[PDB]
Amino acid sequence: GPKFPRVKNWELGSITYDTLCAQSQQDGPCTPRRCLGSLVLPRKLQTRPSPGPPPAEQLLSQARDFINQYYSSIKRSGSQAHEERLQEVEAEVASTGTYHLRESELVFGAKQAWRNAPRCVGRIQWGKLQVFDARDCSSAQEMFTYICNHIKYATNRGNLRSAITVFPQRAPGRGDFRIWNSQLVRYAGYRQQDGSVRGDPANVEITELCIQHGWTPGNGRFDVLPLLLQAPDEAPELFVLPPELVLEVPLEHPTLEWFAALGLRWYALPAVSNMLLEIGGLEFSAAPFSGWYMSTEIGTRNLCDPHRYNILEDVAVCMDLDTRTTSSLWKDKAAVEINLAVLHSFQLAKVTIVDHHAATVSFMKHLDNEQKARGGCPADWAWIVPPISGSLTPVFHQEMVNYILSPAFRYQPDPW
Amino acid sequence: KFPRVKNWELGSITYDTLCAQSQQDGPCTPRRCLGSLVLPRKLQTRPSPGPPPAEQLLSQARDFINQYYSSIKRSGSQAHEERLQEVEAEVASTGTYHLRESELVFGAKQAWRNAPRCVGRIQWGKLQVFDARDCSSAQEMFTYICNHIKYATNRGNLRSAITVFPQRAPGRGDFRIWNSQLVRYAGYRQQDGSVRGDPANVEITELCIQHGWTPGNGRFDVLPLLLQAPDEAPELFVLPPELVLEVPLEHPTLEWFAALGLRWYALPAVSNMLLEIGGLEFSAAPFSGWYMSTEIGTRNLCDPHRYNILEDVAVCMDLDTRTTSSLWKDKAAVEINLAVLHSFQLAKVTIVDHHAATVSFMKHLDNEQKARGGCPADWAWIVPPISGSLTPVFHQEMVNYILSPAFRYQPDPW
Ligand code: HEM
Ligand code: HEM
Ligand SMILES: CN(C)C(=N)NCCC[C@H](N)C(=O)O
Ligand SMILES: CN(C)C(=N)NCCC[C@H](N)C(=O)O
Ligand SMILES: [Zn+2]
Repeated sequence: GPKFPRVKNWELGSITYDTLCAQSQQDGPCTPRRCLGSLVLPRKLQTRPSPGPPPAEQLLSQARDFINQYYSSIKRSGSQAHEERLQEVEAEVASTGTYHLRESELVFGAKQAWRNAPRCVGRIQWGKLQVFDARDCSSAQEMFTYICNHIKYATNRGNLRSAITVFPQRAPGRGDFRIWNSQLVRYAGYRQQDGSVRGDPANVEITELCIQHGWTPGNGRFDVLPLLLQAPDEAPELFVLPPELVLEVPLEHPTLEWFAALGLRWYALPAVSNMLLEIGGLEFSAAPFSGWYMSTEIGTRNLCDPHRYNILEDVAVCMDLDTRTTSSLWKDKAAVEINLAVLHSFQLAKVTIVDHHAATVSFMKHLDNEQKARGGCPADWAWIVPPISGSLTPVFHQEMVNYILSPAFRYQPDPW
Repeated sequence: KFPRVKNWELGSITYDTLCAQSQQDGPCTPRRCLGSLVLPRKLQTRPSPGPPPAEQLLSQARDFINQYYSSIKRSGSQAHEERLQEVEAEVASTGTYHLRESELVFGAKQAWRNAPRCVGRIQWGKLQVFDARDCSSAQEMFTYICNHIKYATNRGNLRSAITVFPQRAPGRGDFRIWNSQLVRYAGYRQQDGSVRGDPANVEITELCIQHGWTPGNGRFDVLPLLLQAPDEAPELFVLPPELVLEVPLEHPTLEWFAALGLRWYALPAVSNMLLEIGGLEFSAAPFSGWYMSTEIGTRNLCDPHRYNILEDVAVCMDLDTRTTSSLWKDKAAVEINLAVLHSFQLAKVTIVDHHAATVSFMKHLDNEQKARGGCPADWAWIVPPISGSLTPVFHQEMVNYILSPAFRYQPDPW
């Protein structure tokens, strides 16, 4: 039939064709010889640092393309405003080598970048995003206020609201605005004498960076790390977040009275801060965004992963399961109760969270919406399916096509 | 060129150089990845309008022969050079050639080894290859199939085996087993759009009745075989009940579980895939080993479009089916997978849980890293349907490609 990828849902037997991928202008890791689609960081979703400004011709084509998407989103394609804005963009690039976005253009691109994110299962909310323009920001101290305002608005005392704060874009012949941290709120990871790690092993390097930068450490599993904010050409400055600004949730179990005694907990606000936001060829090296958590990110990955908190065995012992044999499914049983504890704790603390069932069910609805809207939806299957109960969720049985659309959230090298 | 692969749990890194030997193409391109698709019309070995080009068959054959003589270390000897001569001579004159029993045995083991969607590949060298190329009727196929079943089953101590029927010929129809597996349960489409039995087997159950089978009305009725000899109508053959070992499901602690009447067969034997060795294609080559517990407890019994028992079990467990946040599905699922493992263990029938299986797969990836420089794996198929991150494969980046010999998908004969 049609010349586009055929996609099937094995649960419903329904078929769809992805015409949207034809719009992709950025290559992926795969080739007809082999699939590199399971790699987290292939050198195809990562934007290396441009020490030199992008070739004026390449920037122009990305700019022209973005503007067209903008005017198209407002239904004025081919209009005088459209042709004038295009003229104004190449004019800017002509004399300055770069250009700047209008306010409403930034809002559009940021929402599109999220909408374009293949690894996000929460894209059904893509239209509801608070874009805080912080392109005026000129100091590391100002970055702190902006971030503090972001956390305040986004947190909204448990009734979380999606938001992003965009700092000045990459300017040739000038340093980047970078947030050294991976997320705004992160737990410290202390490298012990015996080699082990107290806290979160994932955050070991940054913790050692904060220390080297004057931070006076603690010695707990759940210590919130300070921010390491960097303004153009200046070394990073350290800023400590006010405790009242960081909402956390103490984990307890609905029935297992002893779970509370484990002293486990997690922060309520997930805010990625190390990713690059690329819009029309313009790069925004510092542009933290946040929304809310899906229960499995905390209860399964953060808490149960071998290279993270690794609490599966401890909880199994407390549940008195045969941890000596795999066929007892002690890992499956503890993980279930751990995920249930996260849900219960967040629901009790009136903080926003969504479980993996509801989450994926809403993504399917997002998929139908997008099929009608753009004729497809770029999705990364491995990241869309939850880390537990995979086939129990509707997305498992949904084939998916993955490709890179712009605007987009890309990975970038560490500033150090 | 060579993909850098990484294990996020151990921080280890490896470079896959085995993918360079891939000659067959997948569905992916630089524009978009199609790796999550079960069967693109591409890889599929569909029928043809004549004899393959001799240039290609010859090169696919020479490569395979080179592979075989390399396996037995005689790479270069006279036996190698003469086997190549024999193949060149036969392809040139007949437009085809035939394999020796030893080579076929090597090929079948190398097909399994090359299977990207197989998690049990650590058992790859342990395979009983029954040569059935001297078969000329559906009736003979049946006898061969029963022999395979009785061997593989082995009173519960399952053994991996494969029966290879006559290859495909440019001048005639194919030898085919219409069923997707030798043992399957019937799916009868009831009046109200409903489905009694296994829904995934509705079409094949219908075909059996079209060809004169007297059906039942149980949720677990074993289907008869539809074996097809070249250019002939398929024939119906009912498997002897004593040959088909089935396991009644019960829970170690939940007494009411047994009362649900659930049960599952012991032998998982795929009969609809095509085995390709050195350019030759074997359209009927059923293979079997043993189940990984998730295949039955999660997929077969819990998939929405299968037996879909999730809710019923939850109700029996008296769980909160009102909200998704009570994780009732996850809870019911775990007990079902537990009942399966307990049942196959109680019945002295070979089974492997996903934790055990995936750990052995990690070991296998390692053996293969030193052996061939890599290992084709389909991450989506390797990672179990439940508790994915709880297993080591989840944290392992994988490279997927097509190596030959290979098990490929093929059209339905009807
Ligand atoms: C509103 C609720 C949202 C939910 C529940 C949600 C959920 C998720 C989940 C489960 C992941 C997987 C992360 C992992 O496994 O490590 C993810 C990834 C992602 N989300 Fe969303 N998301 C939401 C909001 C947002 C917002 C507001 C943005 C951007 C404006 C966004 C951008 C992304 C991106 C780019 C990724 C990919 C991260 C990566 O490549 O590592 N998400 N999201
Ligand atoms: C030793 C016991 C074995 C175990 C535990 C095992 C397990 C598995 C599992 C779990 C799958 C995925 C099935 C699915 O999701 O539907 C699979 C697929 C596969 N296995 Fe293995 N396997 C074993 C033996 C074999 C043998 C003996 C062969 C062939 C000689 C083989 C060839 C394959 C092939 C070709 C597939 C792909 C099937 C498809 O595409 O539908 N396996 N195996
Ligand atoms: C609102 N966003 C972006 C998210 N829900 N998740 C982003 C990654 C969070 C990470 N898995 C974590 O658990 O920290
Ligand atoms: C011995 N082989 C290859 C297997 N273990 N499985 C093949 C597929 C069986 C199917 N998932 C089923 O549930 O019947
Ligand atoms: Zn791919």
